[PDB]
Amino acid sequence: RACGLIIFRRCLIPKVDNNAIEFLLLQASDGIHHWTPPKGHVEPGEDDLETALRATQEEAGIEAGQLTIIEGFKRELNYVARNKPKTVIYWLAEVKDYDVEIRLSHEHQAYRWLGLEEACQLAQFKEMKAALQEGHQFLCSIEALEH
Repeated sequence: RACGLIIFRRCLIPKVDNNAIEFLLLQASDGIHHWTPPKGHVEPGEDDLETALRATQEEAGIEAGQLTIIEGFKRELNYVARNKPKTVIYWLAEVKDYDVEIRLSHEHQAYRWLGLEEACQLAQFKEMKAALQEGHQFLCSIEALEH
């Protein structure tokens, strides 16, 4: 069981920014080099949201002071990969600074910041695509309520 954060940043130059929201995906070092948001396995007695925060620091180098958890969104993914069951729980979090330094561990070899459509295409896997679409939809609905 793993927990992570769908990490996004806002792109606020309307004359040129194609996507007002970009999502962070990390490419795995091993296997077929999947692309996912930051995530990591739970620890005995650790709260699932604290696992997501810790795994984000470990996999992406993003520290808690650099993030803001967006309340109201959570998405649990259950799927089979390589004949093995996987559960991942994601919350949603915004980086404070567009230019936040991404530092990978040995587990990942690259990262991209992408608009929703391209994030979906790179993520490829249907439940991850759904989770990102749903995250984006949630962010738009909040912005409308605040607007």
